[PDB]
Amino acid sequence: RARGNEYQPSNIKRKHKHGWVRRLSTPAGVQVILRRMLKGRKSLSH
Amino acid sequence: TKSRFRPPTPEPKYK
Amino acid sequence: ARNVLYPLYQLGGPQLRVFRTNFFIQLVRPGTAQPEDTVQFRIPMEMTRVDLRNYLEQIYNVPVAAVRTRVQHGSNRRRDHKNVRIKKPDYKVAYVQLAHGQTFTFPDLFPEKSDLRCPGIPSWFGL
Amino acid sequence: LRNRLTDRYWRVQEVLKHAQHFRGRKNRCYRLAVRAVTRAF
Amino acid sequence: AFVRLTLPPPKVVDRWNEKRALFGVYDNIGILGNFEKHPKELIKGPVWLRGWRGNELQRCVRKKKFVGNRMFIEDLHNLNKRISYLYKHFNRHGKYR
Amino acid sequence: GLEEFFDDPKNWGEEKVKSGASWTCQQLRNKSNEDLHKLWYVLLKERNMLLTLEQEAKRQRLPMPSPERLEKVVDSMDNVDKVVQEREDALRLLQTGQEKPRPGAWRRDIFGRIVWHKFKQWPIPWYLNKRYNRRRFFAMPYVDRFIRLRIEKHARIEARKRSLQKKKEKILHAKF
Amino acid sequence: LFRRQYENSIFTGSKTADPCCYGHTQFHLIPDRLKRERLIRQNQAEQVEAVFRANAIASLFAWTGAQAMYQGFWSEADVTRPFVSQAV
Amino acid sequence: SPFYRYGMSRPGSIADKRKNPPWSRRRPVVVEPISDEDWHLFCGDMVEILEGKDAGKQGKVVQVVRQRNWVVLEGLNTHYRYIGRTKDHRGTMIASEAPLLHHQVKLVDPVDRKPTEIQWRFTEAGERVRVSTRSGRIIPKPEFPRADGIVPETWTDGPKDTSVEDALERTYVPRLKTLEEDVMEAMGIQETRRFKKVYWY
Amino acid sequence: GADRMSKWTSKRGPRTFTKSRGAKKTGIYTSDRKFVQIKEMVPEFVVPDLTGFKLKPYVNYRAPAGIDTPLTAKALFQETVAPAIEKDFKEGTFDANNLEKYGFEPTQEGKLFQLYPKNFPR
RNA sequence: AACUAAUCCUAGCCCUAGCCCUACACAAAUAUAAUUAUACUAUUAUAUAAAUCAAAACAUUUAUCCACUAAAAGUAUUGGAGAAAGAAAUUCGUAAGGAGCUAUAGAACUAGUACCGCAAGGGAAAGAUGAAAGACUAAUUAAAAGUAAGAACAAGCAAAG
RNA sequence: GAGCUACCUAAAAACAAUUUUAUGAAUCAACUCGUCUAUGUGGCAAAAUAGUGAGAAGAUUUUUAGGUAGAGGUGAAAAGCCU
RNA sequence: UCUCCAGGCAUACGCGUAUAACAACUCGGAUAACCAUUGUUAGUUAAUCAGAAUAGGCAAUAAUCACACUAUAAAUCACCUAUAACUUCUCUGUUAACCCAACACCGGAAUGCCUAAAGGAAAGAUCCAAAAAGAUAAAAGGAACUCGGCAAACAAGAACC
Ligand SMILES: [Mg+2]
Ligand SMILES: [Mg+2]
Ligand SMILES: [Mg+2]
Ligand SMILES: [Mg+2]
Ligand SMILES: [Mg+2]
Ligand SMILES: [Mg+2]
Ligand SMILES: [Mg+2]
Ligand SMILES: [Mg+2]
Ligand SMILES: [Mg+2]
Ligand SMILES: [Mg+2]
Ligand SMILES: [Mg+2]
Ligand SMILES: [Mg+2]
Ligand SMILES: [Mg+2]
Ligand SMILES: [Mg+2]
Ligand SMILES: [Mg+2]
Ligand SMILES: [Mg+2]
Ligand SMILES: [Mg+2]
Ligand SMILES: [Mg+2]
Ligand SMILES: [Mg+2]
Ligand SMILES: [Mg+2]
Ligand SMILES: [Mg+2]
Ligand SMILES: [Mg+2]
Ligand SMILES: [Mg+2]
Ligand SMILES: [Mg+2]
Ligand SMILES: [Mg+2]
Ligand SMILES: [Mg+2]
Ligand SMILES: [Mg+2]
Ligand SMILES: [Mg+2]
Ligand SMILES: [Mg+2]
Ligand SMILES: [Mg+2]
Repeated sequence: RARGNEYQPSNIKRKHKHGWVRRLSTPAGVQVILRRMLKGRKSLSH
Repeated sequence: TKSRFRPPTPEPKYK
Repeated sequence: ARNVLYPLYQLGGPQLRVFRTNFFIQLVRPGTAQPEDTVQFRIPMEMTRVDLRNYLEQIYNVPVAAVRTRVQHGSNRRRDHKNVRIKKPDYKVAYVQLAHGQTFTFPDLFPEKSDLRCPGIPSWFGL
Repeated sequence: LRNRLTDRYWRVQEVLKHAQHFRGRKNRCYRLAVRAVTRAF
Repeated sequence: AFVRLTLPPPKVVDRWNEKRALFGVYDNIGILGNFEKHPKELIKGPVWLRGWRGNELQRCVRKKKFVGNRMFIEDLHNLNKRISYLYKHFNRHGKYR
Repeated sequence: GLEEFFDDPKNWGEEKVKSGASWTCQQLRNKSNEDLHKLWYVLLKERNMLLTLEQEAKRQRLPMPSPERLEKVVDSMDNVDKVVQEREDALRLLQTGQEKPRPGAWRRDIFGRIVWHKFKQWPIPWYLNKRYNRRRFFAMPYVDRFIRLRIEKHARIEARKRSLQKKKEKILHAKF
Repeated sequence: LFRRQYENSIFTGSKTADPCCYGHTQFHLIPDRLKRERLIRQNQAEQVEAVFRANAIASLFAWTGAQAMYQGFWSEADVTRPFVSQAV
Repeated sequence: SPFYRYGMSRPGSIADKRKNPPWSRRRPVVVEPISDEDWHLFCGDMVEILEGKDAGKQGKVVQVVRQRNWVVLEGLNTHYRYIGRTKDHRGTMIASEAPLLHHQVKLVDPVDRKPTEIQWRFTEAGERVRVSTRSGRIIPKPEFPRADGIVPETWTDGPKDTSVEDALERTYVPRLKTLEEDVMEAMGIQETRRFKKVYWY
Repeated sequence: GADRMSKWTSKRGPRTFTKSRGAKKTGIYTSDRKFVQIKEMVPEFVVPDLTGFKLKPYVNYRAPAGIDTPLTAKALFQETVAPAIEKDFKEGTFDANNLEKYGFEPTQEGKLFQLYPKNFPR
């Protein structure tokens, strides 16, 4: 069919997957935050 | 094919 | 009061008194058409409709029969010279219906109340 | 950019000054004039 | 090409300032001073290349030896990669064998 | 009443309004707490009126008469806040000696930084509170590498600033 | 007073097939929030009797209005015989 | 901001917003830093023009932009411009003063009209005063109207203004009671309940 | 495609997602989804009587301001408690145990307005 | 006889030297779907670095990656004894500057921003008057390609004699 | 990285009329799918449009949240899918 | 006012001021008028709509108009026993032509009710060329076309491998 519309926005899905609490759950996720703080990013997560 | 673009900056010129 | 700590209340606690208040409010002319009794206020976002009733009745000695409030979303669409969105501050609008048949309308502030024949030759010269 | 050629203007002029009487882009473009001039010489 | 439409400012050098006037003094401190100090000891520069010269690969390794333990993580990482690139160049490439 | 929000009816429609000087911090100190409590509400009503008037000017797209009045009132209210807080702060030091009014402690987050933690009011002790035992005030070894990098990043930034100031002195001495 | 879109219903308390279609009297109970003492504290003393008037006008018109539709009268065809109902 | 040029218009006016837009990146001005103690030029002081169009003409300082080390003298170093120009009318020609750097002017001996250099020195009372390098003398600070334009002595008490005596009145009584405890006693509020224990953490 | 830079507020998200704008709570939610307001949790503004008040928002320019001296604990002690102790010391009627006689509070517990931790707002 | 344009100098940067640190930012909020004033379900890094690459393949192996300068010494040793690797004993030592960059350069940086990706993440571009703009924003230039001023006139690598 | 897609768990929703009967049966919409031809081809479209076709009470379609992750996952096996 | 077309009003998920008036006429709409664009000012008002105390004891008997009728795939807190508390209105959502597709994209998008009472406009002015695309009509013949009855048809029937 016609591709390009994979993104089907849902705030509950978004926040669970890439949210603050989700990132802090695992050390591998906390190290994602730690690098982002090093670079200077405006937003560390969703 | 590839894809990249540039912004139309507001460019206020009133000096 | 805003940006201050409210003591935690447990059964049998004293009444909470705020002697000096951080909430400052402004009365605005209605955008739409409102009933004569209804009065509009812009108030700090941390103020409750209950506080406004107490706020007006005690500080201003105004009888209030009902209060209704809403939270207004400020625009975040305008971009500056660096293409950074500017956010218009969100504010709280309060609708206050006066009591005892009292009537109020916003006052109207600010009652405010050559020589064609000789073209282009300097007229200073007498010659 | 410690060292850059500040006199490349005159190097192009040497080739171009021998191409003014030509017709077309060869009289004004160095990539095209230079080839035209060598045959002329 | 394009060239400046105005002359740049004149550059004036004072050749009798204190640094230029006394340049070179004490270069013979050793032979004329009973060899108390070698002239190499008068050089002001990086600790790892005062009185020493070598090619970049040698220079890279020498910088590591003196201040390898006092370097920043990113700088040390780049130095290690710079050494490994030079090693394969000087020891595996080049016209002559 | 509601009329207090608007200014004196006569003053409406005048380009400029005369205003006295604002209250200084030293003068407020001489006043007793009774006056400070009373004075605050007097200023509060003044602030509301000017906020009411200034906002109305935007609707009419006309310049506010005597805009300087609001700054004087706001500065006066801040001075009253300063005096009262200073009086209370001194009393706390005498009776207790604690520097700050609210309890807090120096603690480390999971991101390897020292953060001043402000305490909150709770109805149960900390060891029985299951929301407190989700917050973490310690760091695992994996934050060790990132801790050093912040030291170096700040060290780089500090070094550049010192060098930059040195150049600016050179330009000044060359100029003069 | 807000707006929603749900089913419009003209119901007299019973379907059209019911033999009993007219009305005699209605009994309404004012909710606790609207009782006399609560209104006084809220400072809306005048509304002590206004609450009664609002319910009487609203409910009786709905009941009588629904009755007319059962007899077949609607907006264009005005009611020939007035419809009367009571409420307490 | 790093890119902000101070001009002649008072900051925050329409002129200063027009000259310095947020995107301005004009070449910085290099100004010889001058210590607060070092500066000796103040509004109202008569000074003499060392060099320029009006060199040797004494004038009165009327403005000091210390950010640019500028001193502006009334009616001197003055060029011409049109004020109030409109589409209908040309306007009124006026002569506008231009800023002068400090080193281009000198202060004047109070008694005698000469450009006497001065040095900062204390007095018996301890107040800092400017003293002439030669013919040592005390040049008083020149009284000048305030920028806001309000005149204290002629100011007349009006509504919303406290009387001078009332402001001077002192009624604070030092006591180990907070404002939260003084008001209740004065206002007669009585409360006998006490807050329950709270576990701060 | 979600905007990461805008603040997360209750206007956004589904119906279920809600949060406050910072308004202080004034009641309790009991079982069966019933709200029960508590009068004590509702702040009460203590407003003084302004009759006969001689202070207005603005001050006269003529009035001269004084020297700023931030109040310090030592200064307050000298004014209030020192004179009592000094006179008592001459009379000899002073002891360490009765510092409360001059106004000392051993513990803030039992005070309506606790100095630390503060139990009263501005 | 000019349009498009071009000219420009300081914003900052780079490498050293010296130097551990004691820049941990009112008040309020945030680990809940972060930045939502109070109880519910409580909270905790990792077993040996691999491979590319070299040995003209590849399979043991392959400097750095992974403890003071100089000398002993590329020596003794180690190694499909091949490519290659490589000591020690023992001697010696008191240790603010620029033949750097100047807006396609120097950092990616005016900014980790805009923009792009669900996310990890990737990642820009540009500015230029004067002492004074409370002097109607200067200048400066047959100057790039591109046009115009001024379409063309049998025949041809467009020129040369 | 499973908001696309393969699969699964949980909580749910849609199915008119007609004939059979008592159903992975029939005619045929909504709805799901994508046999054929034509146009399009930097297109409306990085897979569409116009017709024509298949299923349409079921191994049915759809909605919401969650789970399975690359030495792997899923697979009515096309080495098909996993932005 | 006339001519003609036939998915429309709400809800959820989503989006985040694109809503509305005024003023501008640089930019955006692939052109104009007008604004969806720029700037300023406004806006969405709920006890009913929507969202967010403790310890025990014990449940054989679907749904389908649930009666009849059968079947098989076997199918949605309450009520008690005791303890504790005895009179409350705060907070948040509410606008729009809107979302996923770089786009004012002939595409994708769930539920409720209804099918015009709601919602809309295929043609900027011209002109009648070839070629190309689509629709309709056909003297006689009736697959003689073609790899093949592909496409089309006033046909849409029958049998076979
Ligand atoms: Mg995509
Ligand atoms: Mg989907
Ligand atoms: Mg090999
Ligand atoms: Mg091979
Ligand atoms: Mg650069
Ligand atoms: Mg760059
Ligand atoms: Mg040209
Ligand atoms: Mg010829
Ligand atoms: Mg899912
Ligand atoms: Mg499958
Ligand atoms: Mg059916
Ligand atoms: Mg399919
Ligand atoms: Mg079929
Ligand atoms: Mg079939
Ligand atoms: Mg079927
Ligand atoms: Mg197969
Ligand atoms: Mg992919
Ligand atoms: Mg609009
Ligand atoms: Mg208009
Ligand atoms: Mg378009
Ligand atoms: Mg607009
Ligand atoms: Mg509401
Ligand atoms: Mg409800
Ligand atoms: Mg709506
Ligand atoms: Mg049309
Ligand atoms: Mg046409
Ligand atoms: Mg036909
Ligand atoms: Mg025919
Ligand atoms: Mg055939
Ligand atoms: Mg066919």
